[PDB]
Amino acid sequence: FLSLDSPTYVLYRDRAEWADIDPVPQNDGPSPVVQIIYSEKFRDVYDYFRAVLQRDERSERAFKLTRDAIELNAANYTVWHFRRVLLRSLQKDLQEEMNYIIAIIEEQPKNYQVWHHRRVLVEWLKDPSQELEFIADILNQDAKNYHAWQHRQWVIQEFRLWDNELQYVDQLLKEDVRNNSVWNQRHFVISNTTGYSDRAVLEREVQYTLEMIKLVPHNESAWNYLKGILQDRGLSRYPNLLNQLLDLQPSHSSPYLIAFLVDIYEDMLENQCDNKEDILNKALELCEILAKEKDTIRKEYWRYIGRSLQSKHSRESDIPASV
Amino acid sequence: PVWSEPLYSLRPEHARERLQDDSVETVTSIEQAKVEEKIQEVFSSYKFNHLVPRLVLQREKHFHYLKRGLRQLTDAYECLDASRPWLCYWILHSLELLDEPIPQIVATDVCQFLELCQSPDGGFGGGPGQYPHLAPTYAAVNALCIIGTEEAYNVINREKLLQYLYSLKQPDGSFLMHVGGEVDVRSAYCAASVASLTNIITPDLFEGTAEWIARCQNWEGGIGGVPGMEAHGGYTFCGLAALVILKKERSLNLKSLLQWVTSRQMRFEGGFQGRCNKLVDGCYSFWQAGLLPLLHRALHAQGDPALSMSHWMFHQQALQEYILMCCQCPAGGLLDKPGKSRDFYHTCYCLSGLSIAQHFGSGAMLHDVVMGVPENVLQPTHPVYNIGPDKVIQATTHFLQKPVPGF
Ligand SMILES: Cn1cncc1CN(CCN(CC1CCN(C(=O)OC(C)(C)C)CC1)S(=O)(=O)c1ccccc1-c1cccc(CCC(=O)O)c1)c1ccc(C#N)cc1
Ligand SMILES: CC(C)=CCC/C(C)=C/CC/C(C)=C/COP(=O)(O)OP(=O)(O)O
Ligand SMILES: [Zn+2]
Repeated sequence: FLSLDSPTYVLYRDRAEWADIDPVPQNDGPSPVVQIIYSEKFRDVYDYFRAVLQRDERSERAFKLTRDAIELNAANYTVWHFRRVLLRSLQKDLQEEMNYIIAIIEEQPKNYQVWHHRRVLVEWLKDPSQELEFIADILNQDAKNYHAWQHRQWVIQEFRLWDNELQYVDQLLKEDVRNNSVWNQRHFVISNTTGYSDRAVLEREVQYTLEMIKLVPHNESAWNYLKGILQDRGLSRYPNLLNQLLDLQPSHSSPYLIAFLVDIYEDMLENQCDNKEDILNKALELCEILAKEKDTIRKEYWRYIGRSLQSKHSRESDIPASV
Repeated sequence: PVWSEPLYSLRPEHARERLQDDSVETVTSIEQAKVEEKIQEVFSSYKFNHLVPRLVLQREKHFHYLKRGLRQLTDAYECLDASRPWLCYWILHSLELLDEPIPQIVATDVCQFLELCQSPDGGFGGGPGQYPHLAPTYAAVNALCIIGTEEAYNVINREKLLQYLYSLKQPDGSFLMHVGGEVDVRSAYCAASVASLTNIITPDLFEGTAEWIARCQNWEGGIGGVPGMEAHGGYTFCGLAALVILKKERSLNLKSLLQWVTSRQMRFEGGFQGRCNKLVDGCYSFWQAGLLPLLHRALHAQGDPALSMSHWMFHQQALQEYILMCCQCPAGGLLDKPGKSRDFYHTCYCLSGLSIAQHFGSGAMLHDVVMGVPENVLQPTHPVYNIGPDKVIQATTHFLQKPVPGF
């Protein structure tokens, strides 16, 4: 019916079909705080919303009114709750409501309520068949939209729609290899399908990541993913990694490479490697280079790491005070 | 020396911190470059205008903006009509940081307004007649604790609050944000915060909750909104802070978390991003930098011998420079980044972040770093609740006088 932004929109207090209802003014008290000076349109819609909520009027007109209240303030979770009561109580067609939610999400994609509403609808319908394509359209406009990724994970997990997602991830990593949300989705997909314990998968992922690093050596996401997939087993578990990183030093260096080196050394020292002290001093040198020159924004962290390594891995570390 | 620049962001070496995009352009790098260029203009304005930089927190301007907002807001705030207790909290907390007293007339009006927001069955809603929700519940409790009078404390219906919390508790240890609502790590924080402040924590209220939060820590080291999701400063703050309240921080890999948050400070801008490869934003001056005091305490509780005894593990100076130079609106109020408009949310969290960056404290040890004029110094804030530590102690003491509902 009458769209909120229609040139011929009329206030509810001017609508004949609402004449029987007394609007309910907001109860702000005798001397209000944080009082919002609402526009006429806003206050008019919400005075009538208060009236139907108070009466618990479950009517077609109340249902239509919730659409306007939502458009005025899509964060009003009370309105969303009442709208869902009305959907069930009036037995509204839920695919029509899906059409509605897809339109509101397109216009207000960063709001929590709209995505929760869509989830409820999908649950009610037990139909995920529009979801991946819908989300992909939202992500085509904002490839890092957090709610969109969250809804995507929920849909994939709950309905077991794993088959095409790695392919989707690869497409987005091509568009922007710096998109951290996409590296996260890569991990989400692999974690839940093959796992990373499969040696051929892990090997494939590491080769892929190293290749991306070579293309874009200052892209922090690829670096965090390489570390993320290797670190639970322990970086020192992978003896070739160190030498291969050192080989990128010359013409692919970054504070990220240097920092990764320190992480490798730290784990080596943790698992009592050969040449304890040689490794320590290499690590301590890098910590100072990072703190003083290459990553000074993190000087306090790098000095803390240096002190930490010294404190527990120096030759004097286990030596009694009397010695 | 005379050639020496005391401001970190204005040193000649600082220019080497500009983005290196490896000649590979994507939307991410294009967007980051735009921000850096805008910020460089701010940093350079003194030199181009031939003035000596003076970093001044515009207290009087911020106070006027706040004092007015506490009473009345324009329709720019319609989108926050279901979040009015947040507005109370953001403004009162900003005023508290600026050491501006709360008139008793104001205090009582706030009390009465929040009473109107409180549901008959427990918790607070976004406004009078609205259903309760953990987010405005958290804000309302913080706001009343900032006021900290007998009247304020008495507003909170503790029995119903506890009943409300139980009604949201899920079998897997998580909490709904509200009835019929969504689950994410914010709810664990909101519930833990209000439950600990008001002494209503029962033996089983948070059963399974620490373990649920730990499942939200991901491969990055930070914490996502739900298990599987990308790490984000806001959710990471909620997760860690909630675990601190529950005394379960060790449920997390603290070392990968420490590495992740320190990496979120931007080498050029000085401020923090909310997640990897996104843009700096002044509100993360709290959500991200606020993690460092929490990590310090947790690590210290484990007897970590290598901890500094005078600084947090982030660049305190660079963060102050970002906030003071880039995040202040000349007319009063603070903001996300240059080009953005002021609002009460950023006013709260930019100042909260400034306070954190100014004040180090670990047991007996205390050390302040105040960039710019000494009048810049703010009151301290508690890194768990983000209200003054004095207000935290006073509230907990008062509510500990009462029995946990049900006994
Ligand atoms: C662009 N931006 C940069 N910093 C803040 C923002 C926008 N945020 C909302 C911030 N929160 C988190 C995200 C930020 C980015 N997204 C966003 O920009 O969405 C729109 C605002 C365009 C719809 C998504 C939201 S937040 O409101 O979720 C939030 C942040 C910090 C503390 C609390 C909250 C919050 C608290 C209680 C309830 C909600 C309810 C919304 C809901 O859960 O349904 C949100 C905001 C919030 C309040 C004010 C004010 N005053 C100014 C800005
Ligand atoms: C207590 C409480 C309610 C805490 C919540 C704190 C908080 C900041 C949560 C943020 C959640 C979120 C959806 C971020 C994405 O916004 P975005 O992607 O548009 O912004 P970004 O680019 O900086 O991630
Ligand atoms: Zn912000």
